[PDB]
Amino acid sequence: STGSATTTPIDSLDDAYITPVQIGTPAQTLNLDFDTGSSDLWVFSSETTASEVDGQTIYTPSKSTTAKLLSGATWSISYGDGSSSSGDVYTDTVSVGGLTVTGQAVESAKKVSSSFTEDSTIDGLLGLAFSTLNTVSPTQQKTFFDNAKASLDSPVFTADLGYHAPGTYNFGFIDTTAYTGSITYTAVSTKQGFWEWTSTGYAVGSGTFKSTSIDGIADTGTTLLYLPATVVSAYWAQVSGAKSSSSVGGYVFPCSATLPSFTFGVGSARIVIPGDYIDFGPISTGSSSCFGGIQSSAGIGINIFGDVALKAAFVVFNGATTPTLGFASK
Ligand SMILES: NC(=O)c1cc2ccccc2[nH]1
Repeated sequence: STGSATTTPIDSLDDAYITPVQIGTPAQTLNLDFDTGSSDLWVFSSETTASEVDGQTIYTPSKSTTAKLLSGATWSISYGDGSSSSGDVYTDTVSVGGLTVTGQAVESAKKVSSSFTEDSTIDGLLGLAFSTLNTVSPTQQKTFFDNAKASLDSPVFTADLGYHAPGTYNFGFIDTTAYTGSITYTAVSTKQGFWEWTSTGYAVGSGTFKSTSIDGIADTGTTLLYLPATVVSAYWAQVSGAKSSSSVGGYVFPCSATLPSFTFGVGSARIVIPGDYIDFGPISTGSSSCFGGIQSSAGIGINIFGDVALKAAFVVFNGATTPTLGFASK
């Protein structure tokens, strides 16, 4: 089997991407944030504290003839941005772009933190990291990809995120029309539960490439690119007037600037992020200070190849017995 679904930016900045997902019988369609940096599929629901729902579409398990309470199971997750959610668990039928999993753990939120409530466009998350990070207790649950894998034509999914435009998540096949050149594959460590790999270096604009190992994670659920402070300083030094602001929480730059590109290495191959992809707009409405899309990872403990980096590439998440990651230009 295969599946193919369009993913759409939630706003004009590409802060996140939503993909329609069918849950239950008859189908209830929710728009989920596919997150290769976590491993829980959770949704706003009829059980969510009413004051914490503000415009989201909810899953109502009592209206699904295939929903079953997973007795005794609870979940609770806290994300790197400080947001969180928790609740109980049902199993139900879940379909993405024509690909159907029966018996998928659907984690129903009883509580969500303010940032989820305040984002009316995201009805939940669909985790695509390794199932060892799933938070369901006392019996850990598998991701949608792990449950589908045996049925797929090939044990892979691909992320093709758009810049200010829709893109695609495919499951079970590699669309050879969706990228240019060849796909360069690179080793993955699953030891932390993430799609963790080592970039071979970077360049700023037309500058020379610096060969240096940068260990980080491919994370569709993080907006920006988070890299070591040395690398980030070298980038922003090429932008007149750019500075790190503790009050804002990162590097800012004059909105009048033209940003240089940023290149990262994948083996001997190179992925070029155009400068415009690094502009996240005014820090507050009407400001002439703009927020940068490349930020330091120094306070995080890990480097994160988020959407800023991933949307410059066609990315293969290869879930073979020995997982790997593939990157192609597009
Ligand atoms: N137990 C947790 O709060 C938790 C698990 C996890 C996995 C990926 C990303 C964030 C996460 N938070």
